[PDB]
Amino acid sequence: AMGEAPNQALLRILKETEFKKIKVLGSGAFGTVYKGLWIPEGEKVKIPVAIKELREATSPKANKEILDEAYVMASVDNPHVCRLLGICLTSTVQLITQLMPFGCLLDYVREHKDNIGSQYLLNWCVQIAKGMNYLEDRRLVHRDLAARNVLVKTPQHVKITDFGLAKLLGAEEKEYHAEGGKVPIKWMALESILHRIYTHQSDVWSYGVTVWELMTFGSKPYDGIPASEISSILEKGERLPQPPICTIDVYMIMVKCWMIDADSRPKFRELIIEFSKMARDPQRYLVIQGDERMHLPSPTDSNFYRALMDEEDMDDVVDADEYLIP
Ligand SMILES: C[C@@H](Nc1ncnc2ccc(-c3cnc(Cl)c(NS(C)(=O)=O)c3)cc12)c1ccccc1
Ligand SMILES: [Cl-]
Repeated sequence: AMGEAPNQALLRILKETEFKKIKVLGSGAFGTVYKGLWIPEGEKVKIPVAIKELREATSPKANKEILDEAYVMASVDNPHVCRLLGICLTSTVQLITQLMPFGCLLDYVREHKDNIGSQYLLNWCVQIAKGMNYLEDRRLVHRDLAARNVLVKTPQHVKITDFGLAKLLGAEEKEYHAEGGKVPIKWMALESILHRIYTHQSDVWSYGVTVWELMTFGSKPYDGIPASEISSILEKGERLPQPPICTIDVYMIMVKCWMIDADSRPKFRELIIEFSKMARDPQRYLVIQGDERMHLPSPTDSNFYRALMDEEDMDDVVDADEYLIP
């Protein structure tokens, strides 16, 4: 190739009849997300899936956007990023992915804030940095990293999702340059707000905000502040406050993610190293009341699988990460 390398990802087209036990997880204006089982024909496996569709097929912009999302999700393969299993070409286009049964990490940290210890928080920071370093290696800028877009496979294992705003940087390209559209201002780097510049280092800013969401057990960044004021606040040099549990070691890493010079911010590879060091002595880096005694569900637990799956299905249930095709 003269430009970037050829994208040889396989897009699997999935028959509607391979999907069973469809139940709504959530809805909005644009569309609906369901849980279900995918039973590829004659394989003897049942795969828990999330299924996303648009409500209607009457917005060229929306149809193009969901197929752009499918293109990005089909093109990724890393343990800390969610991959597309395939698409179903019903009246609506439907995107199919591995079910993450504990939901998004934002709601998880809110719902379980009294049972989340320092080891879980630092390990999640490592895992998100690994996922984002992989996306950087693939020249993807995510543009919507937030705790709402990190999903929980198990309490021990999280993955980045929601590639609806993601963009591929060309071979020698350094910055994406957008125009218009809905934007999550409270996670954006200042250069993204001012000048629509997006880079891996603008995702590092959003990672800093994501870590702040986790460390405050899912607090809203800049709560009560209107979106239109955020650029002015940031230009004055204001930033999100130090979370109560954070040592200066942890908070300084967040503050470095929010520096004006994007190239002075940490790289994702460095964030992996620093959070990994801290995860080896987590109580030196986060101060949580009662931390020593805390525990969360593990795949070893009796009703771990039974909580999700019906017992009628469980003999042939396979997690999609173990369902591998050539
Ligand atoms: C975007 C992404 N979403 C998922 N991918 C995988 N597993 C999911 C599992 C659950 C959920 C989930 C969805 N809505 C709500 Cl309201 C909740 N509730 S909670 C627990 O409070 O967060 C969980 C989403 C999932 C996807 C990409 C492509 C296709 C299909 C879904
Ligand atoms: Cl919220």
